[PDB]
Amino acid sequence: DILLTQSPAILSVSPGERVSFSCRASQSIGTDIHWYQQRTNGSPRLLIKYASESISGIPSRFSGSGSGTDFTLSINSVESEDIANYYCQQSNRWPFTFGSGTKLEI
Amino acid sequence: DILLTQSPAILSVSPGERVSFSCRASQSIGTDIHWYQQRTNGSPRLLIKYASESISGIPSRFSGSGSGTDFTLSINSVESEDIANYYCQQSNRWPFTFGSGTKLEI
Amino acid sequence: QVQLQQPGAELVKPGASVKLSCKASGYTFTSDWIHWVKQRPGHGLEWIGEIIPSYGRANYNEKIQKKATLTADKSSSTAFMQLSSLTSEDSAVYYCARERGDGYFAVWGAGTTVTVSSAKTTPPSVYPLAPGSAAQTNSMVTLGCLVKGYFPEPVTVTWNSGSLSSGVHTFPAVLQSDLYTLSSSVTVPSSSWPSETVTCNVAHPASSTKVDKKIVPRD
Amino acid sequence: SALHWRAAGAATVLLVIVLLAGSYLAVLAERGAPGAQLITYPRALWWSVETATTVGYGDLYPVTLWGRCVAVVVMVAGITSFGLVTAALATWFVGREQERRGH
Amino acid sequence: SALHWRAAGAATVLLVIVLLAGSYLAVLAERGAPGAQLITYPRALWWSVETATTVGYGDLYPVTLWGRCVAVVVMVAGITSFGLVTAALATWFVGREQERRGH
Ligand SMILES: CCCCCCCCCCCC(=O)OC[C@H](CO)OC(=O)CCCCCCCC
Ligand SMILES: CCCCCCCCCCCC(=O)OC[C@H](CO)OC(=O)CCCCCCCC
Ligand SMILES: CCCCCCCCCO
Ligand SMILES: CCCCCCCCCO
Ligand SMILES: [K+]
Ligand SMILES: [K+]
Ligand SMILES: [K+]
Ligand SMILES: [K+]
Ligand SMILES: [K+]
Repeated sequence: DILLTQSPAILSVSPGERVSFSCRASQSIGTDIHWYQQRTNGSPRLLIKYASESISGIPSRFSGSGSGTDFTLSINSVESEDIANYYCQQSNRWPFTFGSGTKLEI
Repeated sequence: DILLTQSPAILSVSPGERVSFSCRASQSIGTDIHWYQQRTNGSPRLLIKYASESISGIPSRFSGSGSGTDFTLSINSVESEDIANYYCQQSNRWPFTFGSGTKLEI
Repeated sequence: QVQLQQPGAELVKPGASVKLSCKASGYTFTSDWIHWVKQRPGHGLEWIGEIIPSYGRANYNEKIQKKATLTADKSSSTAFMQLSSLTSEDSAVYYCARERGDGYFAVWGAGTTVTVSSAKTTPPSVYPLAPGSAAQTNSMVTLGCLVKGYFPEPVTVTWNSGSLSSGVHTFPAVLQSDLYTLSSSVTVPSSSWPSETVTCNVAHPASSTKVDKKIVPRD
Repeated sequence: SALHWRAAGAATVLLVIVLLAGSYLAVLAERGAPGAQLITYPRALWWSVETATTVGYGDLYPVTLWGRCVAVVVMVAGITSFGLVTAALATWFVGREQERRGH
Repeated sequence: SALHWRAAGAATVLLVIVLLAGSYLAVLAERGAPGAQLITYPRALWWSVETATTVGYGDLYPVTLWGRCVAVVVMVAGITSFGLVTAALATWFVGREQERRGH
């Protein structure tokens, strides 16, 4: 089973600054990583698919990069609405697994 | 030759609690890992085959999981009869090898 | 429209079992898989299992104790998860999600909050929170509603049937003596109240109740 | 049209059906097996093609009994289908040579 | 029935025998070689099939001299057997075209 490590667990940034979330896979998974945003009391929401593919409806502010074992979710110019927990998830091997999540603080 | 690491060597748990034994392989061996139970003065007894497959006659209490290099043998609600030494064994590459064993203490 | 509909909550007595449902709408394909994910309060997402409606095959997370059994009804486009012999460890929000067979969860349900307790269901008492006659106001005024004595979680609080969103704060519930209590805050221009009405709507899924409480100035 | 051409066309249609069915069945057979990679439809379709042509890069392959059975069906269908095209070409060539010889 | 059809059937039976024998012999040849993976019968049978069809994913393969010799026999048997099916199909097509031409 693939272990997804998201560290650090909390990211503190100032308004308008660029932030990057990290997700490291225990083994090479190509670009089979997806990112979700979950705000307080809300359900997860897909942000990026297959490491870098945009999702319609998501602010251009969000982007993703990486392949193999190292992945990054980046937010250009963070704002209040971005405050939430962010999780990565892999679909390269069965079973699908989730990272432990990173909280964005402003 | 594949090295199977079983750590810790001794696991202390309270009655009825869930316990998990670890077996880490030096290289990826898919799901070719098998678990054996050996009570004091007894011969080994097969508990789980191919990482998660049940063996007829073994209490549903026992289950296995994992693939690649990390494997786990779990006992749901431990009881006295479970006190024994537990060993993992791989059959992915020649020669077959055994882990060093983990003792269950209550 | 909502693609996956799940009941808001389920109260279950320890040892007993419950069947969660997830009604799906929108486009449906033979390659669709319905997944179930568990999330304990304050913790991460844990994959429980999946089922492919077009065939009825289900797979489960091998790392955890199997508490669920998945089934699906093609005619009603509904997926089900039977959780049995539950304990407090099983108390959590359970989400259903849809995967088009390509690896990611395009859409999620709102989740069903499952609480495993012996306590009894209790609808909440909603009281208004208006300033005292000695309270001075600025360009804004703060009102609210107290929701206490309910069980189990959760309750959804909205203002003016949801039309009033900005300036709203709903605090996390506090548990005491087998009953929850929370308050919600709303701030509007002082010149707009009470000329323009302000009412809080409180929904308690577990008791199938939803009540309104208009916020008017004190006598 | 002649039999060999009809058979070739039919073989092509049948192969396409097997590739699509094989891809669906492969995912069905492989999900649930820890470590399996043939678990999403787009890449399973790609796997079915490189298997039917017998290319087998090794980027994807089945690890379960039923997935492997599905694989054998895909292999045989591809091999037989392409072989049938060869047989049809030979028939076409043989006929043309007979004519060219005035036989 | 005609020769080509009898030969095809026979080839199929012989191939099945070679796959089974090859699987048994492969395990026999490979156990004893440090690092070898073609060492249990179920996966050795799977290996024999992906070798006979010449797919060769690379998930399994022989590392010893005798295992490789067994492998070559399996390869040749598969290639020749499927090739024979192609030859039988061509014969069937040729015969049908001759008739269709009233020759
Ligand atoms: C001596 C001659 C060879 C005999 C081989 C044994 C009989 C074949 C299968 C037994 C299945 C089982 O109980 O095991 C399935 C296995 C479970 O761990 O996983 C597997 O995935 C092994 C699959 C082998 C696929 C073969 C495909 C052939 C078209
Ligand atoms: C110049 C032309 C090529 C000549 C090659 C040498 C002759 C062939 C084999 C010698 C065996 C030996 O003493 O070595 C076996 C080796 C031992 O380490 O292991 C091996 O597994 C190598 C096996 C090679 C398999 C070839 C199969 C052909 C059907
Ligand atoms: C061609 C083999 C039958 C189709 C696959 C069935 C899989 C059932 C679930 O394991
Ligand atoms: C086809 C080659 C002979 C069969 C394998 C013999 C192995 C003997 C032990 O090494
Ligand atoms: K190959
Ligand atoms: K290869
Ligand atoms: K390879
Ligand atoms: K490789
Ligand atoms: K090949």
